[PDB]
Amino acid sequence: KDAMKENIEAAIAISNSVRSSLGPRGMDKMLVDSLGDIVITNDGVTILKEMDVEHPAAKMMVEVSKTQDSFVGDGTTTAVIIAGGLLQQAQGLINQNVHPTVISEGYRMASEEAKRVIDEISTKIGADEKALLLKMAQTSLNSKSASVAKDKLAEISYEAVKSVAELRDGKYYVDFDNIQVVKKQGGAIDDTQLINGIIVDKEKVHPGMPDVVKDAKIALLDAPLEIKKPEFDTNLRIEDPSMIQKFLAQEENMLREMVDKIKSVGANVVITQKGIDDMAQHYLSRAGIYAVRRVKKSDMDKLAKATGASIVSTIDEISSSDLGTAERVEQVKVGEDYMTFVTGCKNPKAVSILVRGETEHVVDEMERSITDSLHVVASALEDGAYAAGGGATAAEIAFRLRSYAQKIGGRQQLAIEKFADAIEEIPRALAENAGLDPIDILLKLRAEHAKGNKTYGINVFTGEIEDMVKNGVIEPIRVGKQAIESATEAAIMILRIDDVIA
Amino acid sequence: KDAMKENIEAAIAISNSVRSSLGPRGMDKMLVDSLGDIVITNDGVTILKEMDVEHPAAKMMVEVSKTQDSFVGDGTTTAVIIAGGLLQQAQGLINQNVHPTVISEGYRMASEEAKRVIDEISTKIGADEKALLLKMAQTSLNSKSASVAKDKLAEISYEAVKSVAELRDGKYYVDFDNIQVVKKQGGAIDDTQLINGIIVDKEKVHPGMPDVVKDAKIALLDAPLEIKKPEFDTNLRIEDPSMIQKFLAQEENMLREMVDKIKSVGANVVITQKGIDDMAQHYLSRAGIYAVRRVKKSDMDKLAKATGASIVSTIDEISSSDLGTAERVEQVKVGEDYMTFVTGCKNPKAVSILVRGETEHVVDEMERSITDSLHVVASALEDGAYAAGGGATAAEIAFRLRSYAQKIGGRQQLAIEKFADAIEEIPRALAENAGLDPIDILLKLRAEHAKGNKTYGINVFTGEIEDMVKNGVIEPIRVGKQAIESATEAAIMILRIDDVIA
Amino acid sequence: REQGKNAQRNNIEAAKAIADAVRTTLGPKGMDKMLVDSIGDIIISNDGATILKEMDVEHPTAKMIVEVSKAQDTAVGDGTTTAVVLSGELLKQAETLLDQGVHPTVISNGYRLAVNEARKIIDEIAEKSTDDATLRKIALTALSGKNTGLSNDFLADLVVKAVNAVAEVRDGKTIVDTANIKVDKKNGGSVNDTQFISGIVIDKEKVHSKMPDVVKNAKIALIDSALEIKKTEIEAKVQISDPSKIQDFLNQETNTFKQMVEKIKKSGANVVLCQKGIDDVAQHYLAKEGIYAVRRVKKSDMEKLAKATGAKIVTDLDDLTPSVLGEAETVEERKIGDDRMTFVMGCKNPKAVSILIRGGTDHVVSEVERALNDAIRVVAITKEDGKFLWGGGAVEAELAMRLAKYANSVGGREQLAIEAFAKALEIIPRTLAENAGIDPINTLIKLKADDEKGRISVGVDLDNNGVGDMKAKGVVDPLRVKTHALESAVEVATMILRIDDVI
Amino acid sequence: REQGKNAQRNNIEAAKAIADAVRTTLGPKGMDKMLVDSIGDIIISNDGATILKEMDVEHPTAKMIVEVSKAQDTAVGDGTTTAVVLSGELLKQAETLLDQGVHPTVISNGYRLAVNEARKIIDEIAEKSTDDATLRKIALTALSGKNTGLSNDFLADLVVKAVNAVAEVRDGKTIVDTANIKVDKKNGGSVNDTQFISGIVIDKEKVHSKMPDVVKNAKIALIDSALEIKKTEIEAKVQISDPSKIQDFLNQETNTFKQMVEKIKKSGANVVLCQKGIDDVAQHYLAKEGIYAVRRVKKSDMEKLAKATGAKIVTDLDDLTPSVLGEAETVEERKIGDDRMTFVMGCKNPKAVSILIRGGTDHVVSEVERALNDAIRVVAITKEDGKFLWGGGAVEAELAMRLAKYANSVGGREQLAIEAFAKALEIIPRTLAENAGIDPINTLIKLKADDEKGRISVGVDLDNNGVGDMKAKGVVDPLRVKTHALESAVEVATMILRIDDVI
Repeated sequence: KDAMKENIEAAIAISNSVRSSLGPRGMDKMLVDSLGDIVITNDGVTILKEMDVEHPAAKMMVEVSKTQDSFVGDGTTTAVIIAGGLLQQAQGLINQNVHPTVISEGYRMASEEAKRVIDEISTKIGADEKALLLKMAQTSLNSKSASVAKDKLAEISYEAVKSVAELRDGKYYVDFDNIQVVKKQGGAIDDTQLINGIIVDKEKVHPGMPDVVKDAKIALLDAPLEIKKPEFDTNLRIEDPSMIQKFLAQEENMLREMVDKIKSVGANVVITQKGIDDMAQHYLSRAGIYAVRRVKKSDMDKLAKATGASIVSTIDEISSSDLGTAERVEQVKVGEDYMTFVTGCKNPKAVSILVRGETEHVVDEMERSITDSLHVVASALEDGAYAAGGGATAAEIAFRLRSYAQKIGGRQQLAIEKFADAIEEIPRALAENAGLDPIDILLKLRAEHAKGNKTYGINVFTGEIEDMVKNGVIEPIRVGKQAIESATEAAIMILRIDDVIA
Repeated sequence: KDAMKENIEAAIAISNSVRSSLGPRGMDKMLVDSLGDIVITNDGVTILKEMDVEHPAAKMMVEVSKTQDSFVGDGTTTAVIIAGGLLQQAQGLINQNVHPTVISEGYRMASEEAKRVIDEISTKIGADEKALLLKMAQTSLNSKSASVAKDKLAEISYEAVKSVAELRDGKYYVDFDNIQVVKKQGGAIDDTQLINGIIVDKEKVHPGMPDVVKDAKIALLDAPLEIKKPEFDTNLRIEDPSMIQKFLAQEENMLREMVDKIKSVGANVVITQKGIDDMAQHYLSRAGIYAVRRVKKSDMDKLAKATGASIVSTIDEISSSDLGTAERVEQVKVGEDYMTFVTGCKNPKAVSILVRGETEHVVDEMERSITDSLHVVASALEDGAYAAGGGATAAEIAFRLRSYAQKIGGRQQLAIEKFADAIEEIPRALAENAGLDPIDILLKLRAEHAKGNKTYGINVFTGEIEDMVKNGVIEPIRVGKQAIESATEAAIMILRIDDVIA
Repeated sequence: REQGKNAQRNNIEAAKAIADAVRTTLGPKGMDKMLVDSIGDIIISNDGATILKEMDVEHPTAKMIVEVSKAQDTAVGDGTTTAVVLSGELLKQAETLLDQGVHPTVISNGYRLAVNEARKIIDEIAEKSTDDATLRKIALTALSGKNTGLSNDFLADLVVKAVNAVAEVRDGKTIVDTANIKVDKKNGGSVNDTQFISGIVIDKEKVHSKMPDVVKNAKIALIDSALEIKKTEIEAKVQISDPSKIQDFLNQETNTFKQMVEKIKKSGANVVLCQKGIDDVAQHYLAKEGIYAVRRVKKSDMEKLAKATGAKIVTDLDDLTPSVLGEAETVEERKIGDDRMTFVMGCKNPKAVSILIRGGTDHVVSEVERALNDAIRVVAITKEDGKFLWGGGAVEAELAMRLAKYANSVGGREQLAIEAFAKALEIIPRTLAENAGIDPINTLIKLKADDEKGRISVGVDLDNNGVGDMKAKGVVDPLRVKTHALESAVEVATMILRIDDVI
Repeated sequence: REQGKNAQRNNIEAAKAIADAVRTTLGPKGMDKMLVDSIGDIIISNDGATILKEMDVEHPTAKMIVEVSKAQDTAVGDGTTTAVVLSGELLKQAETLLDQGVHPTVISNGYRLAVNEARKIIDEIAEKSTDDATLRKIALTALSGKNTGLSNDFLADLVVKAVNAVAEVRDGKTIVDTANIKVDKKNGGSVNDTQFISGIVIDKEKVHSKMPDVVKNAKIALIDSALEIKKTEIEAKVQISDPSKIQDFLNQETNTFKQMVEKIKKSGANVVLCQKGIDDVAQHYLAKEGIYAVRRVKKSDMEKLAKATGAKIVTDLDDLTPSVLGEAETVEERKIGDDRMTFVMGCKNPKAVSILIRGGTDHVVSEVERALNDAIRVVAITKEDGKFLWGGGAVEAELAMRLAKYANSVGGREQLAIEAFAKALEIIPRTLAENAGIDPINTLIKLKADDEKGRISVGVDLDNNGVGDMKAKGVVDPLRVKTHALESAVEVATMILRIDDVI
């Protein structure tokens, strides 16, 4: 009765704090934390992970609705919007004494039928690959503040994914450890570029190291370049003043040797996750080796893949088989900062995107936006099919559930019709957001789909129901399946709970 | 947006605090005030007038929903239930951006069409008068704690109204100043009786007055029996000790005279709204006059009608034309108390009901219940027609609005369909209250009415959809028209308000 | 505000609590309750109506049960404790049915079916008799668990005696106005000192010492007004310009009082009972003339005296004619305890008697009076109805057995409610067992058997320690009080059972 | 948390407030702001980036505008105040459109269309020239509203001179690393006392008195490590059992320091600049051997010196070969103000110079340095780009006129946004009018006419009291700073305009 009334309202509240961010006329959110950190975004996954939800129902709505399985396009915002719809509609049905178990069965079924409608009405990507994917990446950027440069960023998203995509069983596989995305402020959004190689935001460890090394043999380490102290308690016992010299000599010699090993195997560059002793820095420098230290592990993993190096933890046991390869490693100044560009890698399916923005908070959102585009085109390439956006595919599913409901008659049917009304939350949000009339757009939308117009959607620019694929507003088939998947699980979880206790 | 969200929720709250009291399986409410006064009732007019509503929206819901025009049967509880429905449904439509003005037009129209459906489907009372009205009065008592004695109380309600009903233009007119309802504890509910006359809960003013006077000539006064003091400042100036006697004599003589006038005109009984001086009480007593004082004005008005007396304020100018008539006036002990029964009145269309109950709070509710029955049968007799109860007539109206909506297509149509769903709040309440399944009863109810079963309703005893008139559950046509009238005005008023300011 | 289950379980709990407060007053072995306030103070009673009327009940639902103390038809003797205890049990037994899923209304319908049947069964089984002996058994039973001492048989006899003295026959039926029996008390000790007077006893002394201590063949004047100087209604001011006038004015007053007394003497009255005050000068001349006067007499007494002596209560002395005078053989003042009271005896109307209760402690004479009054009521009712019932839980046991069977002849849901009502009736025999200190569970087992073997009169016997024949022990209950105790209980239990929300 | 209108009107209000905080710093007649903290204390600047970086901004939306102080491409000279003031105006002008019913996104689209056009128009109208004379005009303009005195022409010349000294040509293009220009300050009064040194100036004195005051034909050793006694990594403890050993141990230390110095001498170095400390015994022997040493030299200086002298920064003295030594004609210590600084001159690499600023007050030498640094940046940028723009609001006025027309060639909603962007640009010429104390409204009227008559170079002239030709007065703005000030403003205004809820 009440535990439910409350849980449901807490949940719907989350649904509405995200609703206005859906689509081409969607707005962003500014989220300020207790520590004062600020995040301004349109990304529904960031908004949710950010907002401080207290109510346990809200925490669950957030967790389950997260579309966790993948964060492609606006799957999470769409999931959340539908969960709120499904929940709000369940409220009504419960007011009529429909047992929450019927409702959960109905939702479960309608959910299954809906995934089916999508597979059915979907469309395989054909000889149109390049044009389709571009249109997809633009649709995505269209929702973001990155729209401003959607055509250039879309090209970058396409080029990058296409470069790292493996066409295996006649199928495509895209490994993101081949795409390095780095952000640097102090440039316009247009200055964003695709570099064929791996950029690492770090500079040479010592001023005397070279700024460029052609045909680099890269040593990737995971251990620090320092003296090793025994594990058992150890003490030097000096009784002869003369040994004091011999001892310090032995230490410096240990470091000099470590460098000799790395260099003896042909290493040209040394990139470590850990530290490099000041004296070791001297030696590498003197040997003319370009070294960078305290590198990000994620950066290490990407360098290994592109250069074909193996990350070594036992310098002593290092060998040439372990060395990576690249046509050139060079320090370049990107704005204020100095970065290291490893170009012409052994593995050519290795790329980087240098995201620019004038301001910190601008460049942050640009990277968020570009990482979205990459996942959109990559999942479309992988799935092989696409569905029309603009609320077209949702209006269709809604249309096709109202039929199926009458086939699966009974009380289940009420839950199934309610599930259809909920899916219509998408076209409503889109209309509401663009400044159109929901109740008006909805009626026309239903008409077109009844008359078999599968791809008909909401053109928020003209404010007219048109062909979404013709106009290019299309999305990966995956976004819709997951969103309806996450949405129904989130709603069923709250629907089954009749009490909250500590 | 919010002022509305809040106003609507305040309103619906009132709707639900009354919902469980509707019908044969309805419960009562205990209302305790700040002064500690307690009222336990089923009467929706008393509940509303009683509950301490703070929110201005709630105060209006209460005022407008009050079905003020008449308090016949459960018109107010029904009105309130429908207003909450209409409001709750409007909430949804507004979530879809339907302008509150469309909704108000739609409600206004559907309201009109609904009154029409009722006139249409109603049924004139024919040669079946007695049996119909009895069945009506029982249906009413069925909701109350008076059910316990519904057959006896129904007979009393029928006999009483029939006695005072004037068949004018072939039509019936019932004047309630001919029905005196009085309550006295210390007897079972079965001890309730109909007395042919006017009972007044008062006893003779002086112990020496007669307990009975046959063929009474009743003097009805509105002035007190006391000495009249001039308007201008007045002082007796006594300079002779002998005048002291002559003065007091003159005063007593003034009172003795007042009594002589009343008695000279033939008066036998003297009933006053005001007071009677102790010496006047002596004189009346000595003249063998039965006098009662400080009588209720309402009681005065009823005595005038039944005896044909005129209420006099100028004793000096009293005349025999002013005297009322009755075959006998007598003091009788009713339980603990002594009452005055004026029997065999000049006007024979004058009746009384002595309501009994063991306890005070029991007898209170019995009178409330009986006053309801009287108004039910009286308004049926006056209107000349009746409509089936059990949610039959509401399920019909709902059925017939869903048609009419499609005729008056457009956005108005959505408001009209929502109005139909709201009317269905009645059968839902009834089902919910009896322990039946709402969603199940509703579906069967719609079926029967679709298949033309106008009089089909909810038999809460068997839990089956049957013919409500056959089973006898019927109500005056007036209850439904007013309830839908009050209900739509209450909802339109809240729907138009977009801000509340001090 | 409370809704649904919370509202109902709560209401039932409240009803049960107040029933517990009076429970132990039931029967021959009833206990007393001491009720203490702020100013007036302590009240010690066994009377259930008194206890409840005085109790400081807070809860609304409890304020409703307490209302039974005012239903004049029930609130006499154990009628009050019976109705309250039964409402409590009816609500308690209902709680079980509500738990199972039974609707409060069908439960209310069951109780209505049950009580209507019971009301029939008791008129069926009611024992007829107008036998003075049975009347005495009614009183003895009514005086059972009170702190009256051993004088009960003596009191019981007074009651029957008083009742039979004022009892009159209208068209074939005996009507007894208890208002004709004047009961009063005086702290003198003994109880056996209670007297039965054939006349009206008045707690008032003669106004003046020189007035006779006893008047024989009295022509009694009942007067409404004060025998004092009356001022006009319209303001009056006296203006004296002649020093000589002052005396005259002072004399008109004296002469005024002299005339008052002359008027009284002229009517032949030799006794004057005034409802108001009497000036000292008037007292002077009344005593001078030999008239016995009492002043500030209660209106209640004025009325009883007009009833007993045939006197007309007169306000204007000019209407004091020999026609309005009452008669009595003797009007005598005599000292009772520490006070001096006036005794008006041998009244014109024989249907008026008084009972002057004695007993000492004060707090005992009060309950004894409280007792004698109930006793008078019950004996009066029975005198009229001519029918009675067996006591000690005998009636309830019969009812519980029959309704248990009648339930079977009824439909499902209602049947449950009627079996619940049948169980509820056992709360009476059980309460008597518990109070006497005997085993409740086994007394009921025995009681059930005997009434089922057809032993209608077997109730709970303290002596036999368990059950026993009430017919032999003479424990009898009036009918009217029984039926109304059942009816009150049902009406009130239904009122409360129907509430699902308290705001 | 705030939603919708409340969230937006609020954000706009915030942006405007922070713009107001820097507004008056714009131009030749700019005012200063005094920023005071808790411990460090007072800062007085006209620099907008400094003011914002220091400001204690509370509001999130204001923290976002303040971020422009960090966009290295904008935060030079008036670039910061221009970007902030413009964001404020873009948000202010938007508020009107939001009020009419225009969607924040089409407003954002309008601004994007507008700024892209403007960026085109300015490259179109940009004036080319690598003329040292224009460079001087860039600096003079950059130093305009600062508390530098009248020495500006003298400073401007130093700037161009320094810039042209380190400027180098890569493949056909001139690249100028400003990091090769070492700017430092010393409180000695005068300002005209600022010197241009062909070498690296180091705020460090020679470690030991007996060391030469000047070294000619210097072979400079740059050393990373401390010339101190080093303890082993693995703990070491010395145990003496022979009283005689104590001396020996004390001597090994001395000999250790002696060898350090021997190694240094062996390489031919005669100057030692150490980034760390030098033990007193080492200082002893260094002075004894005639080597000039400085210690605890900043890494920044170590790096500039390695750059200028060709020396390799060495950590292990055993790798101190003549190959890693740098060269300079003279290394001399000379007293500047109250301090003694080391001057490394005639370095192997000529592309390294220093500017030793003087000026007294301390709080003036700081801003003057703050000034000279911006001036150096702007002159450096222009040296590279070879293009510039007319100052005094001339550029904005042209842009405002053109975009006002370009708006017409655009669709409804966007057109509105583009007319709003055109109005926003006028906030610059108006701010210069207001600051100079002249009538804003009339200056704009005049400015518009002249630029429309084709007078591209007409900006706001304080002298002519209104508008005037900037071409003649020589007020020129670098291009890069303009385009980025517009771009920053647009990107940030859009970020903020898009928020409809702050949680």
